[PDB]
Parts: sequence; structure tokens; C-alpha cells
Amino acid sequence: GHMTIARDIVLQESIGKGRFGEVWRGKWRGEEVAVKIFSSREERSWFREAEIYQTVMLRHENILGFIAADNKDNGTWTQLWLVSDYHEHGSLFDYLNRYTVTVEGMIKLALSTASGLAHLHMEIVGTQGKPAIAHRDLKSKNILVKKNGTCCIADLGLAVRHDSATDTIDIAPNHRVGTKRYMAPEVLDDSINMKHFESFKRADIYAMGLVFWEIARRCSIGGIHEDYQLPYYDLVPSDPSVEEMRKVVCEQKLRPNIPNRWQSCEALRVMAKIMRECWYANGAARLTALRIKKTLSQLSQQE
Ligand SMILES: CC(=O)Nc1cc(-c2[nH]c3c(c2-c2ccc(F)nc2)C(=O)NCC3)ccn1
Repeated sequence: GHMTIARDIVLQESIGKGRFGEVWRGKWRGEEVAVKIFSSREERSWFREAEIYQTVMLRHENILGFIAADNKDNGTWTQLWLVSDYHEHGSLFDYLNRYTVTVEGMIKLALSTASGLAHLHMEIVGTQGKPAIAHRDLKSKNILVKKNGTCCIADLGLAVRHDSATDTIDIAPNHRVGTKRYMAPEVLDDSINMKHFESFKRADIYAMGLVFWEIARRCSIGGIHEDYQLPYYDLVPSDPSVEEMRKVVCEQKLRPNIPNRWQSCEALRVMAKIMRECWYANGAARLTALRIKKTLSQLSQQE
């Protein structure tokens, strides 16, 4: 037929891993696609991610383009597949390690990330309605960079969907599910009210603020830039525990350092102010993704 299906895809190269599942580059009718493969015992993880990607009206330029969920039986065992668009640059983490960006490049990455998150967060009311969705594991490793230098959000397996008429969530969430380094203060200290969907949106904004800091460090002006680092590289070990993160983020109340050279550029001043306003301990005080999108759109227009 015309639809993309697993039996018509040939795996070519191992390209990493997801939270669950192993990622490959494959070919479908001459075109490159990305394939995330799960085992039969990981069906719940694969199914939940397939479910989120199939949400009505989810598609957006800054959300990874989902192609299919399928099974492939090789004659011995069955693999569970998720197929998506393939992006040669890979993650924002990979891109920022390999390259420095211009002021224009930085705004393009930050604006596209905020636009993808605002689309995920936004409820679309109508006949073909879209529920609001919170990611719960946003980080530079699961944001991908397209050939045009814009981002798209990926790895939606941990997402939660809201039913606005009842103020209920489609799953019963576990505590502290995501990447420890990017956990919001209220997630680290377990004070987050998980009965309020808005708490999850607010936790995603804190993580997006950390990602903006990673991008801004790589913004080169007159050959001046910082080296690549993960947020809190100066305060916690690699692979930090919840306790290590909590002591820094909740108790000492530290955030990634904003360098002095970011006050000398309008674009870096705007970005630094956005970061601070994503990093309050209280989620209710943070900026929304839609407000950040408006601010960077005004900045992109001017620059
Ligand atoms: C060069 C290069 O890696 N390209 C590339 C990688 C991915 C990819 N990277 C990650 C994930 C996925 C991915 C793949 C298929 C799919 F269905 N959902 C997601 C993922 O799940 N988790 C984080 C890391 C997607 C597209 N292009």
C-alpha cells in the first residue's frame, strides 16, 4: 500500500537509544526514517508512546513527525516499532556539543523549542480536539535538530494528557519519573501536586529554561562563547541522584550561572531573563511556553 509499514523498512545503522527502546536509522522506499525498537516485554512503554503520538491534532513543525507504530516478527521473536522522520543532526545535545551557533541560530533553536512546547501544552477546543499534554522529561537529549536549524520535541513516552472539563489526567503518574538533572524543584522535594495538570506544564518550563541555558552557552559573538556543558555540571556528579540534585536546587537554591558577557547582547539579555523566569522554585511564578514563544517571536522579528 501507500502507508509506511515495518515490513517495508530496512535497518542500516544503530543511532542510539530512547528512555526505553533502541534507535536505528532505516530506509523506506529510498527515504531515511528513524526507528525505535522495543522488545515484547516493553509493550506498555511502546503502546503508551504510540498512544501519545496518535493524539488528534498533535502534528506540528516543532514536534517529531510520527509515521507509524507497528510490529515486526522475524520468525523467532516480535519487535515493537515506532517509526518517525529522520533528522541527520540528531539531538540538540549532540548539535550543541559539535557546534557553536550565531545569535540568529540561538533564537531559531530557542523559539522552535518554545513553539513545540506551547503546542504540546495547548488544548485545541473543537470537533477534532487536542488535549493539553505535558512532556515530563524535557532535556537537550530528546530535542532533535532539523536540517533547517529548528528543533522538534521527541521521546513522548512519559507524557500526560489532560481532560479539561474534569481537570483529570489520563494516567496515574508515578513520582520522579524523568531525568534527575532536569527535575523541577517541586519534583525533587516531592511537593508537586500531581492531581493538578498545571503542575506538570510548570515543571516542563523549568526544564526548558535549563535547555535555553545550554543553547546560550554556545552562542558565539565575535568568536566569544562558552564550552558545552549540561546544567549543574559545576555542582553535581555525572548521573546525579535525586538527593544530590535536591541539596543544590531546593536547599542551597542554586541555578546554572548566567555569565557577565550575556548582559552585553540584547538577544542574550532576553534569553537570560527568560531563564530566570523559568527557574523560580514555585511553578505558579514561572512564564508559560506561550509567553516565551511570544517574547522570542518579537526578538526573531526585530533580529
Ligand atoms: C542522527 C539521529 O540520531 N537521528 C534521529 C534520532 C531520533 C531519535 N533520537 C532519540 C529518540 C529518537 C526517536 C526515533 C524514532 C522515534 F519514533 N521516536 C524517537 C528517542 O526516542 N529518544 C531520545 C533520542 C529521531 C530522528 N532522527
